[PDB]
Amino acid sequence: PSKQEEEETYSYAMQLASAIVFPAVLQAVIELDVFEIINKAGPGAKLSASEIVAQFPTKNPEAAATMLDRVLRLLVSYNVLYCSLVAGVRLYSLAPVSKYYVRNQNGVSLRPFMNFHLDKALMPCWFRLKEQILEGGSAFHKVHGINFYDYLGTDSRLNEAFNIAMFSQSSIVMDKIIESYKGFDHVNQLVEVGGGLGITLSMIISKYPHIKGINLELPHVIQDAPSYPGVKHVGGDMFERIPEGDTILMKWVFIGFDDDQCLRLLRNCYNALPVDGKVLVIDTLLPEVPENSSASRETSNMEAIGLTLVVQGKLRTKQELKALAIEAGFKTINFEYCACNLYVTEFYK
Amino acid sequence: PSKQEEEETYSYAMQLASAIVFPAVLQAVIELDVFEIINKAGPGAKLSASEIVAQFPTKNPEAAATMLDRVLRLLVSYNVLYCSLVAGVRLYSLAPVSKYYVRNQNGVSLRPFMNFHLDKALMPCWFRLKEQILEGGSAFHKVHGINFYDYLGTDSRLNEAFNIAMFSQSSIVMDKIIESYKGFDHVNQLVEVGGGLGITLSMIISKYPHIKGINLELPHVIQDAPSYPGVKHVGGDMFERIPEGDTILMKWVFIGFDDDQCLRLLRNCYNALPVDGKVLVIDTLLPEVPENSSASRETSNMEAIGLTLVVQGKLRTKQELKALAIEAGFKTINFEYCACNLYVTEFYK
Ligand SMILES: C[S@@+](CC[C@H](N)C(=O)[O-])C[C@H]1O[C@@H](n2cnc3c(N)ncnc32)[C@H](O)[C@@H]1O
Ligand SMILES: C[S@@+](CC[C@H](N)C(=O)[O-])C[C@H]1O[C@@H](n2cnc3c(N)ncnc32)[C@H](O)[C@@H]1O
Ligand SMILES: COc1cc2c(cc1O)[C@H](Cc1ccc(O)cc1)NCC2
Ligand SMILES: COc1cc2c(cc1O)[C@H](Cc1ccc(O)cc1)NCC2
Repeated sequence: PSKQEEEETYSYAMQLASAIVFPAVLQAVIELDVFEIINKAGPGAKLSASEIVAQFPTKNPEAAATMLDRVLRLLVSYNVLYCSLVAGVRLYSLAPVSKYYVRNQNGVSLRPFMNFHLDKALMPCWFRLKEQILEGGSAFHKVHGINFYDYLGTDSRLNEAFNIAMFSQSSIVMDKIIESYKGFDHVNQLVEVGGGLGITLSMIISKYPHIKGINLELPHVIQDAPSYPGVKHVGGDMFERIPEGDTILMKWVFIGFDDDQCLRLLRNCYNALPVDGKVLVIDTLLPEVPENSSASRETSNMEAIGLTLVVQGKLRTKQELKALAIEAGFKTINFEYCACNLYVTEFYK
Repeated sequence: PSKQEEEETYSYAMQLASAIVFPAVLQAVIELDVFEIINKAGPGAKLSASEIVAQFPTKNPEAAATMLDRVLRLLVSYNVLYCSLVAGVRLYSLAPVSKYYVRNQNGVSLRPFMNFHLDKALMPCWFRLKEQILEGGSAFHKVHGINFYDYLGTDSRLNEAFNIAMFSQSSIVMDKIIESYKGFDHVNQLVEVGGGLGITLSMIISKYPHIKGINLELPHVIQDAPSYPGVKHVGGDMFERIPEGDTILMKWVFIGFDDDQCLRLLRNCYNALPVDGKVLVIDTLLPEVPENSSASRETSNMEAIGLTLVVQGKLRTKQELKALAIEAGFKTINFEYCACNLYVTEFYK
């Protein structure tokens, strides 16, 4: 239908045939510090490819500038950069989505998050999904012979790379969640299970300094975590024991586990909480239907990552989460959307 | 910047951090024959993930259908498939773009074209663009110590993969080009340089049976080329000599060469043509501005594949092609948009 629409469909089909190049181009530009260079130049700066290349460690800036101008035009057509023309020369500025890959005040961005999925330890795993669907099991396990968190405890390089990737995504999002979710008035001893390096707790204690915090984590994660104020790092296993407190918190944890792991975990929360304790679960809820939206696209990608790394896991619906709580001991359950495609799921005991 | 805009920007930024999973997923689904399976069922058919897995060699259809429903939800988010909910069951149908990856009457689709970009010899090349922007040169040459087309004369597996990739793409578009471009009246002897396996000449000769056709091409390409009536496969080199004809044809050839190579090539064309000869160059022109369109994303994807495989090449504007015509001796130049993001540039002698 329609010649305009039929041409758009042909081009999208061609776009899909070579969509492997977009991650490769995005990573190369980002890791050439191009977004840092445009950003440092000042608020709303517009820099030519020749200007940007002046700051590269290159012995042939002529070739680099002609090469770079091609991939910067690519990022413009994918809405990552803006373009302005001054005498037939193209001047590029940061578009909204690029600011998530510019280092902020502390030097944090989504860069180590994107670079984790492009790691040499993970790249061959994405492309064994056909074998995984047909033969069951896990792509990550097919490639490495050990499951995901188990493998991390054997490779410090990838453990560290994963940890910075979680750390970076957490810092970027918790500022918007903390501003959305006003539910720490009745928190005094917060316990975060599978909290990574510790930044989620630290940022809650920074806005709510009455809170003391415990970070329950596997020991290979907490090995050299920073010594945040009011944060105690505890090395154990949330399927064995959870330290005692009045509130338990879980971000990007519940989605990694099957129903039987999830119930053993919520019963350990129940036993660690007091008669009025509560559990907080920060996660995306499973959408009832996929759709053509970047939220839906973000969610599906996460689903695909989960399939590849921890097949056991799943994104769950409201009804799936409520029933898991009730069987574990909890009485009340609430769902509060807290921005960034994320909910806070409250299991009141 | 509304809160909806700020939310869409975050979700896009998250989509970009994991954009490597989309090629992996589109490939795994295409190679499980899912687009064939839904297509067999009839125009507009909506199948459940369990119906689809009925035709897999899986040995565990239940795990297969769980896993497959996650990746099919992904393709619905990226507008490759449709999803309809019936009695709480998700039924998937083919969206217009997926039709390009369903084998047609002759068994051709963009499947081997996409699969070429995911080849084990091309994959390490895409993710070296930072190293090649800094040091100049070709990522392909850096990975495979020979330039692109010369390596093809050394790797019979990759030669076939590539030749089929070009065969598939030209079959798709050549029907629409011929339908839009009536500039083949008058032509008697058509010489096509870099014609590949020859399906594009064959197709022209099928609607214009009067035309005789020469397919000047590298020996390792025409070695096992098909035999089309009215098409003579000539092993050679367009930079040494182009056989005489009243019309010369180039598709996806010119963009692979720097300005000096194009002048030598156009000189050879000028000397092979009669007083009223003409050269036809089928190629995407360089757009003056990148835009947010699948057209411009397709164009940019190609510019980046160019950087990775043959750095010296370039897409060119009308003024740049005009200047190369004049320098080579041609009298008139014309530009006619055909279809499929392609132009015919006519060099008139
Ligand atoms: C994907 S991460 C989430 C990290 C952090 N919550 C965030 O959102 O950035 C899941 C974390 O849970 C931790 N984890 C997994 N199993 C665990 C267990 N049995 N006991 C303690 N921690 C565990 C992992 O080490 C990992 O860092
Ligand atoms: C990308 S392809 C285009 C194939 C075909 N025109 C199409 O569009 O499907 C470029 C072709 O030009 C051929 N080629 C490259 N250099 C050549 C030369 N010096 N003489 C003849 N053919 C050449 C290559 O073998 C390759 O098949
Ligand atoms: C979006 O990027 C990641 C997100 C997460 C992880 C890894 C990533 O690369 C790991 C494994 C996992 C991923 C997805 C899923 O559905 C379940 C578990 N844990 C939690 C979320
Ligand atoms: C879209 O996919 C391909 C298109 C083409 C080729 C390889 C691909 O993978 C080869 C190398 C090349 C690619 C791009 C470019 O700008 C110049 C040369 N020749 C012509 C067109």
